[PDB]
Amino acid sequence: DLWQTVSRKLSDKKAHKYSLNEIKLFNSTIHAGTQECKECLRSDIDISEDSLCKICEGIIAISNDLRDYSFFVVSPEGKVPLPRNRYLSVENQDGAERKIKMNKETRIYSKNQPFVGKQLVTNLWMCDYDFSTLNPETKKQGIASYVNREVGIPRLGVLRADIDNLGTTFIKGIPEQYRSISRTATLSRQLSMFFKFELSNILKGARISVIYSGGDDLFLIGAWDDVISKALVLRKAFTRFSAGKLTFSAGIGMYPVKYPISKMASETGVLEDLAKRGEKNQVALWNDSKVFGWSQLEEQILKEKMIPLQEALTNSQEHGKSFLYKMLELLRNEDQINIARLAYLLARSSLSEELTQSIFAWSQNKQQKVELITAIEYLVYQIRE
Amino acid sequence: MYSKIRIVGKIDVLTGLHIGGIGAIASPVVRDPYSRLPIIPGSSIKGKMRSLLAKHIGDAPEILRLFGSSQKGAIQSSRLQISDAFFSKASQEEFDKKDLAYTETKFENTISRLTAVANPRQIERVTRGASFDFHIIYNVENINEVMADFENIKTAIHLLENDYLGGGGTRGNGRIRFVIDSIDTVVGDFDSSNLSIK
Amino acid sequence: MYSKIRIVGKIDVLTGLHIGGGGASPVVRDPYSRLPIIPGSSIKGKMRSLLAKHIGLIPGQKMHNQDAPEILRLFGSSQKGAIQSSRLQISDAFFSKASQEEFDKKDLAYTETKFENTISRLTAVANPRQIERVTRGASFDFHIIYNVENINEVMADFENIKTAIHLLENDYLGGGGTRGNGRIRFVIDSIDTVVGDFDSSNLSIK
Amino acid sequence: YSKIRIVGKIDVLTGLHIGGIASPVVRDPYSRLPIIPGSSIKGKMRSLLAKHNQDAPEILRLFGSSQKGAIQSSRLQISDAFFSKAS
Amino acid sequence: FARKVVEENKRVIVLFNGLTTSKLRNLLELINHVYTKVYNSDDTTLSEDVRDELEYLKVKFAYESGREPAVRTFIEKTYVDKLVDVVLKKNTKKIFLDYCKYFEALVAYAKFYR
Amino acid sequence: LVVKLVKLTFKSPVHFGMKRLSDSNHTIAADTLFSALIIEALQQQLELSHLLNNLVITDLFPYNKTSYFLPKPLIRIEGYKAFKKLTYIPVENYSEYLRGEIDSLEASKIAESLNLGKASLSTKVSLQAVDHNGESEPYSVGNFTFYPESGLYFLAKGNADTIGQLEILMHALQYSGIGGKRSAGYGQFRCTIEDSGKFDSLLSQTGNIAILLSSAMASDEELVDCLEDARYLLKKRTGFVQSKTYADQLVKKKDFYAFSAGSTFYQKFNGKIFDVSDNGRHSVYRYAKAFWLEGKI
RNA sequence: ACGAGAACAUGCGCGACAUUCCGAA
Ligand SMILES: [Mn+2]
Ligand SMILES: [Mn+2]
Repeated sequence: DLWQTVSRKLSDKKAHKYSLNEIKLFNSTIHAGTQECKECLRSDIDISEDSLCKICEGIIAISNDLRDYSFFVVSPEGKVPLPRNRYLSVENQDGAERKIKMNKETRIYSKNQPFVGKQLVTNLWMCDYDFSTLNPETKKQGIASYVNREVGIPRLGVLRADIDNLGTTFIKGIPEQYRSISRTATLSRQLSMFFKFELSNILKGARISVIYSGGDDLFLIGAWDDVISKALVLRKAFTRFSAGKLTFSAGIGMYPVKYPISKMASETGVLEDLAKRGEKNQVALWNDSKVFGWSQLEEQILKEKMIPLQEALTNSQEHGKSFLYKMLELLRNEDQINIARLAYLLARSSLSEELTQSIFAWSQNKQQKVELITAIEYLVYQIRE
Repeated sequence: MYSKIRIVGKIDVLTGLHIGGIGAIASPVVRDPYSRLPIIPGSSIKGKMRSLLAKHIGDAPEILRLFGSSQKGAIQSSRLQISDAFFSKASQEEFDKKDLAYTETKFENTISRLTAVANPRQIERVTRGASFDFHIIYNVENINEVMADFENIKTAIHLLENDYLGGGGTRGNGRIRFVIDSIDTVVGDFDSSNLSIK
Repeated sequence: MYSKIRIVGKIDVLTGLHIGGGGASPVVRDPYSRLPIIPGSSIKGKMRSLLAKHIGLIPGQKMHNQDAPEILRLFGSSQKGAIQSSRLQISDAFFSKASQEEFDKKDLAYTETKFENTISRLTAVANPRQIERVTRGASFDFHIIYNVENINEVMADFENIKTAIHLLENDYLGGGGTRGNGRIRFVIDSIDTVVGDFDSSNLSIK
Repeated sequence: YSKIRIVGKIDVLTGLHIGGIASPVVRDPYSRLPIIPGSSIKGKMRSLLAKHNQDAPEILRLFGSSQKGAIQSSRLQISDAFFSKAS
Repeated sequence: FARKVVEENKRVIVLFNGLTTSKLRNLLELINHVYTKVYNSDDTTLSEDVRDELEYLKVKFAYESGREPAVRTFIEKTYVDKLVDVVLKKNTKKIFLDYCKYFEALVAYAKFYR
Repeated sequence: LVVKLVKLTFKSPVHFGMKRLSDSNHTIAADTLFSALIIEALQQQLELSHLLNNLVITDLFPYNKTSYFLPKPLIRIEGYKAFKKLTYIPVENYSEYLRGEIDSLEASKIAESLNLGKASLSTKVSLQAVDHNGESEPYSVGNFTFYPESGLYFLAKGNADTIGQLEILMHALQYSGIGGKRSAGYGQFRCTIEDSGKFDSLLSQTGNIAILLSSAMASDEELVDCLEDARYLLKKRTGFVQSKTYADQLVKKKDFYAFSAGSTFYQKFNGKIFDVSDNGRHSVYRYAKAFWLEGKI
């Protein structure tokens, strides 16, 4: 009840966010901007050349430094503004040490660092995984380098995970006899340390950039297949970490490069909302029609259906991409005739006989044909010259 | 006072129309998100008519006042509001009989100059029998420029009938033919009995 | 003033015409009427390929955009910056109604399954094969549009179209071709500048 | 690039059969007359020339090659020999 | 029903006592030639020319039955001979197209089970 | 005053942008519709006095078959994420929601029972540079396609002549289209103006709390007495001026912060047609009058 | 005076290269 009342007071504070003077000064604007930043689209703040607001110009300057360095020093002089008339900059160990020596009341944060000698650094657990920074050639184009593929569709994938009923887990999950400030604080720390620190190890070797992990949610942009594969790896590891008792749902999107960033996050947020409907332990893959379970996508869609198709078509001289498209057309309609045409297509498809019977069986039963369609679509994207 | 003229009719497909963008399709056409029916975007009709009218005239004031402008000093509201041409109900019923799909996959290739090998391609096209209900609104900002503008609309539509809509219509696709069901002034006192297209 | 020279006529298939397509090897058919069709890409590709060879091929041509300037002007170019519109637009040639009624008499099927085979040099055994062909009595309503971007270059271009049509008349349009298929003969019903004031009366491609 | 067109008449001396009665001879559907497919001619001359896909380089350029990495267009385009109107 | 008859007469692969697509190519070439005739005409009822030609299809069905025993067993078990009767009885395009879909589904499942 | 319900059924997808062309919103605030009416009135050579002085419209709200959706009241709920994600509550369930009687399951069901359309993102090209030795610019336009029985509605308060003028303006606005790409095929609609029966019952009730229905904003005098114990949501109403007369080049309006629809106030305030122009050739009007729907909490 | 207003998902591209309905009577 104490935590519910604190959040209840917080929600009341959020409703009446502003006061009389703050609201009036919001509507007391003297000069229209007549010029806006490309990213922040803010006209009230002073915009310099390159058509960038002062905040976002600092944000871009923080980039190309976040990848290289691991010390975030809050100091009187820096790139992006911070409260108490301070600014935030990302510097190396020598640069941060300079800054703290120059002027006192300067804080320095170290990212994912093991404990070191006596210093005024504060350890911040932050997920900074970025596959592009590993290769200097791909470091120039951070996330757009995952679009570059020898084979496969160039589209990026956006993963938005979110733990189901985490608030209900803290309030109702812990029984009365085991609820305390210390027991709850441990649960907050284990969940925090999984997202902030363990996510980097889970997505190791994958073309994935971690925009955020932070406590309960997740945002990753990378190769479309790497995002899907590491979504299943992360789901399995999350089940091990939580030992059951906690499921998370995720939306996965397929968006090209130059797709709007706001639309990439919004449409995947919509997908996660779809996966949040029902028993909440679901993944919404690509379209809103493919809201599968985590076991269903990992096992039924991919291993049970997509892998047999990929192996069979690789064995032939050409990797399909013409039987697969014709299969999709015959699977999109509900006609009795299209089933017969699918039977003829499989017979002439020149693959193994027991696989054609399996594909025909899959198309027969609803909730099993949609798995077959997603298996075909995943395979089609896997092979796009 | 201000008048608006509603030109409504049919865009009969004369050859498979592909305006690029349900599942995975090789070069799919643009479709209505809800009904999943192939559509002809109004921006595609507007752009192709503007492109053909720009070539015919020669940006020119005639094109700018007809398709809109945003240049400094001369901001002209677009008189032509060409709505999305949606797949007609008549062609849906007509295609339901014959169980004919609304769109067809056209298979081609590209025989290389260096190696003489054929690299196949697929572009989805709207089938020939398709018909799209087009709905154009012409805003009569000038009662003196309406006759000259409707002459330009007829010229741009005549060029569009001899050309292709979106897609690789130089290789056959996109050919269309307009039919005008009616030209009625929905708003204002302006009369369009004399006005006509084609 | 934009002008466009429309060339409309017939493509008489002197031999069986087999342009492959989707579903032993079915010819490409117009889905609306299920009649065999000649895609405009087949015509444009064959005319461009024959004309580019006739003009001359730049050695080591890795792309179609490295054709002769006469070819790029007529059939379109895609080089970055130097994008060239295509003066000639070739449409799909549908199975003409005149030939369709002619095939309705004698109850022809619009197509024939030609039975070929391959005799292996080693085993000396025949491997049969069936390929569909549009019957030699057929004819397709072909429709072409020529954009006029330079009046001065129209005569040169219509000479190039004359060469391209002449080359295509001797060669095939699709299929085996060197094995007999694909022979066609162009019939020019009329030439008329439907839009534009250009004088196409003194114009001919065959 | 030049094209040289060989038009002629092939007069058949014996009973000619190309069967595509155990095997009716192939016929052009439009006229229902017998026809010598151009592939029958081209295959026969190519086989006899080879005797007299892996063939001699002279034959490969004459009748076409489809070898991987080196494709040669057929310098010979034998067309269907239709029934003579005069005959 | 098309999947049932192919299942029942599928033997170990010997289908319809030895029926292949080469045995049926004479019949189906006529059937899809008739299909294009009905497809083109926009009539709710079968044309008189189509009806007489469909009668010739019935004759060719018996001719192929006498020639190839495998095709004969294929026709009787299917009742495709009887289906060509009812389409002429109803004399409608819609019934005929359902018959062509039935024959197409027949050879489709026949190839699927081979 | 008389309250007429205007139902907008949309023929084509509509592009309602928040800050970007890629955005695809399903609704427009009252400031967006009112600016559409002022643009329509000036085109049709009508007088602006009725719109500016007597018309009180509300936000365009979702509506589907056998249901009319009202904005979620920003009341304290005495499973809380169900109401957090909830946006629109049907009118038949609106009286219940204020009193309570709505579980987290019921609110989640209500949100999923909104069959208002489906958003998408069409990608287009700009071949203007292609002719001038350049490259095509692929730009995205986010559009919303309403379901066959769905659309947007809004109620209008005014005199007989104010409503009669709005009947003329809505008829002319059917063909101008509301939205952001209306000259490129996005925004066509047909609207029917009918006297509201159920809504007159909802507006007739008088509870202790007042609920906004339009994006409103109190003047300085009214903000003194209305903000006490208020639960609201300040929305940054921004954009560019859409006019050939305002300036030679398109310029942004002054930022205006207005309360979102559904904000609950214990003191009613009459808004104002605020001016968000900056030394332009004409005054740009941003509608912020308040359409109040009282309720019992 | 509708985060508006202008903007063609567009340009290049052969379903093509080799293939005896043939051996036996
Ligand atoms: Mn959570
Ligand atoms: Mn969360």
